Amino acid sequence: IKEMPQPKTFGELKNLPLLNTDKPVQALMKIADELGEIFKFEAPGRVTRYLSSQRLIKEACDESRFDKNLSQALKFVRDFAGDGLFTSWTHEKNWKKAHNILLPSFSQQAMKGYHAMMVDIAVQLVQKWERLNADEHIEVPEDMTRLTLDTIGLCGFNYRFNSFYRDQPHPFITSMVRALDEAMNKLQRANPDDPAYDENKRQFQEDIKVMNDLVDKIIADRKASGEQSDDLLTHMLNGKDPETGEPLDDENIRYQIITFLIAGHETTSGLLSFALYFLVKNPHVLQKAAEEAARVLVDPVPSYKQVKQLKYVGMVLNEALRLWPTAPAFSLYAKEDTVLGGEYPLEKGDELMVLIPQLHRDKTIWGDDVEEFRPERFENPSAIPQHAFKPFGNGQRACIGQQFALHEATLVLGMMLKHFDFEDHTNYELDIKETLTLKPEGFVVKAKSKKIPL
Amino acid sequence: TIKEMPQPKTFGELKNLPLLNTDKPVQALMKIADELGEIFKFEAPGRVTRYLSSQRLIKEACDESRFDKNLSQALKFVRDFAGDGLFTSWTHEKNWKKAHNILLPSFSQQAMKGYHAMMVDIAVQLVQKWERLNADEHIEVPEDMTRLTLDTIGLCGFNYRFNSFYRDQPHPFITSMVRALDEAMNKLQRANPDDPAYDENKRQFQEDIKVMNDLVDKIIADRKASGEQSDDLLTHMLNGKDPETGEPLDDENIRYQIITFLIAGHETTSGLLSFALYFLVKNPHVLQKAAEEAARVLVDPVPSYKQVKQLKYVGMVLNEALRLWPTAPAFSLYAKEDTVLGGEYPLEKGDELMVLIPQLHRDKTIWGDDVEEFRPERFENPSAIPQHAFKPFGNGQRACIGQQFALHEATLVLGMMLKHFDFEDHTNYELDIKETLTLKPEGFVVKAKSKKIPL
Ligand SMILES: CCCCCCCCCCCC(=O)N[C@H]1CCOC1=O
Ligand SMILES: CCCCCCCCCCCC(=O)N[C@H]1CCOC1=O
Repeated sequence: IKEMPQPKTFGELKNLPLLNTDKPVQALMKIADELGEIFKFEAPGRVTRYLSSQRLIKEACDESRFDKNLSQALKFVRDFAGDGLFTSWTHEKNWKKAHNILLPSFSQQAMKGYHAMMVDIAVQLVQKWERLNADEHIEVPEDMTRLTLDTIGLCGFNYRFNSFYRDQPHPFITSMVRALDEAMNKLQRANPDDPAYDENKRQFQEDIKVMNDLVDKIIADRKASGEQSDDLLTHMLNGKDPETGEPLDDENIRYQIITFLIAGHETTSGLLSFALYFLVKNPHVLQKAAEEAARVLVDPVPSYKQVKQLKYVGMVLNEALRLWPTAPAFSLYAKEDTVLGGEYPLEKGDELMVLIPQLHRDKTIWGDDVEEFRPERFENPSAIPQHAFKPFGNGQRACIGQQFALHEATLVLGMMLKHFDFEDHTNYELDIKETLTLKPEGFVVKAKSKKIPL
Repeated sequence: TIKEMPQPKTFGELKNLPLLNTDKPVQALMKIADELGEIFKFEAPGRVTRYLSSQRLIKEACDESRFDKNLSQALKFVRDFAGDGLFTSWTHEKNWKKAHNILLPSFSQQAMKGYHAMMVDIAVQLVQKWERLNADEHIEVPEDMTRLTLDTIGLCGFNYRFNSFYRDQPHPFITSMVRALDEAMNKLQRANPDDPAYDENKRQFQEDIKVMNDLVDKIIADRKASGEQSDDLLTHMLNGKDPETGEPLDDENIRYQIITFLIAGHETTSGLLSFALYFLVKNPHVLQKAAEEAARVLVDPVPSYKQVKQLKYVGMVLNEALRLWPTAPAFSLYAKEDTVLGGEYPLEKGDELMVLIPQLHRDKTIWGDDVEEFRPERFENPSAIPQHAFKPFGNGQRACIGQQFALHEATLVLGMMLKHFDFEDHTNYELDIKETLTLKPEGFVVKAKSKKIPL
């Protein structure tokens, strides 16, 4: 039985001021490097234990001993995401109901149905970049957000955000991003009631109204038209939980649409932005990926089967998720009194945080070269030990969108690498913006067309 | 027989100048023409011009033995950034005939076949934009038509993509161009242009000119350095030799031609397409006849050059839209010698005339009492039209060089719109005409219902 280390304290505020930074996850990664596989993090009224080793995280991922916790971050996100899939407790009736109704919409098989709509948005991205003039550059995260938001809008709800027809952000996306940012900002407030935050709270309620108004209109419009689109909204309006036999109520459907739009856009746009970052910084890897895209994507429009043949592109995406998993932590609570790793006694209800980027740098799993971008680590996926690679979380509370995201990102990155050569014309210095999700900020490139027609 | 011509209301020392203190000066001059008739004197401090509205007088003004193109006060202000380009040059300037001879073959059928592919590129972007609207959404007609015609001339002019359909706010170059045009038209009403109140306007104007020159001169220098040959006007202008002088255009004149063409595409063809769609949704029998022609002729996903030339009724629709709202609403002439207009109005050498095209096109002695009705069938027998009765492209050797270009673009685009969509005047839109250099509907919105025909 060992005492776990704890980072520097600030008297009565304990560790809370360590979160007073626009990059809290990167701060916690540096703390993990200094303190090791486990450390105590205390704020007034809460304790959590940050885990960084596969040795301890494999135990935390035992669903008989630990269940998903709503971290302080998710409790704040629940103010707009309600009891949607992401911000519901496993024991809430609406978690299992929504999970059972929506799971078949998100299988590898279901991806065949979404494919044509993913291509629609991917072709818009390629056409945008083909139409740039000499000496113009690409704003990578901005264009990846346009792509991932439009893809989930169209595939999920048959709704066109038409993000590529706008050079200033969609009003809905302004509110979504600011709502997420307010959730992260609430984490570091020593005094949440300080009048300095009154404007932030008024803006938060305005942003919630913007999101609700659009979503509730989409639900009402679909109900009024009677249209069957075989999209997520169709499945949610018509679907019945096999267990309870109940449908979702209109309120829960609204929270699911908000949840899908936010998670769908934020995480996947981060992945594509990090993937392109690593490719232009590792030109040997860019060349391997570009050769595969050129050899496999022989048709103007990729087919579903051709996307499944982009093996190296898939390894590139997994290696980007290893280094910068875009939803970089998940929280667990102990179901009963238990001992973690034969050394750390826990009481029923005790919180754990899995620090995914640190897990993914565990030298006992990956070897000494853990900072290197080497997609070949994933060439034999079976070689990866249990619970060593967790970019989609764990068990029944794992990402429902995993197949969706990886199909979209593989298709899009394949088309990008088929159609363009890329130049890191600014020698971009990685700047990772945190809004609970991670994405490169200020990342620009030049694309030179290979002049291959669509 | 010699008559004194009427004159609208005066403002003491300012004479008629305050009549132009409006954002709708052409519409103001049309109402003056309705009241005073075929000719009126318009005086400002230090200038006089005579506004003509009847075919009887305009047919005389179009006599090239007696009258030549004049730079109206408007064109003199535009010449600060359009220089001695084709539009703002005098007929007798060496660079007018030289540029005219070099550029005429850039509007040959062979050149038009090359421009067609680039027009289709932009037209498909417009159709895709409208196909991608959600059910609750409307089209901003003049906004989308301007996006289309600017992008078309940018691609056809110098192989440059404004990417107007990727933007809510204009390209920085277009912000400067539009503000430069606005400054030119605003200078028309200024009693004292030297008032220090206008120092800011003048500073902004010089900044806007630098923005336009810097972009255009860079594109010309880049093209010369690369040696790349495209299907664009810039290639024709870098390679062309005037058969008369044997000289090519110099890089400065090429820049003025590019600015001239970009202003033309942004301003004129977008107006025509917006007015044409206005008249179609207000006249559903005409919309149906045009849509039946589009459906019969445009049988391929991408229209061909030859298919567009078969859209005869769509062409009549565009001519009838130009009759009622000619988007370039005036041209100016000066007397080459002392002469008498219409056997009644003595003119001295140098005297200025303004042709008020929208009034000409409402001459009931030519068109009949149904003159306000939208009837494309008026253009079934064009030989019936008296001399100089229909002048939307101006007159003689100074007539629009882009006439074929603009009518091909507008026919292609209107044809594709009518093939792909049904239109609804969902607001019962009341025509409101915004004036810049040109006339365009303002606030015109419609809903499109897709006929779901693939591209
Ligand atoms: C509507 C669904 C929400 C979609 C995005 C949610 C991503 C949540 C990841 C939360 C990770 C997380 O808890 N981060 C905390 C830990 C302390 O500092 C932080 O920032
Ligand atoms: C370089 C310009 C290219 C194409 C522009 C064509 C439009 C030119 C028309 C100029 C009309 C014009 O001179 N209008 C005056 C008449 C009195 O008040 C006005 O507004």
